[PDB]
Amino acid sequence: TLSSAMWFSWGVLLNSGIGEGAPRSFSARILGMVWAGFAMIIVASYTA
Amino acid sequence: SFTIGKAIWLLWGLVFNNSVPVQNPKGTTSKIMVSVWAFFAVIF
Repeated sequence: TLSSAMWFSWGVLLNSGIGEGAPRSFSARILGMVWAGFAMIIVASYTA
Repeated sequence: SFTIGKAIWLLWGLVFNNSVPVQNPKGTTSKIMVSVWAFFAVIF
């Protein structure tokens, strides 16, 4: 599932919809959650 | 099942704060291209 885990970052940073694969293990989900966080806190700041 | 009209719908929705469900492509090259288009839309 390496390809899906590679697509996930690009599909969560570029606001796209390409690729439908989500983390399954709980121990790796929480990290991915804050990943989404980082997304906003960069792009919005850029616009500002 | 990917026509030449069901792609303008996806790209228009994507350029316009993607909210409506559409049908994504399947080829890798099309994936990278729609990703580039997403970058364009966010910058614009």
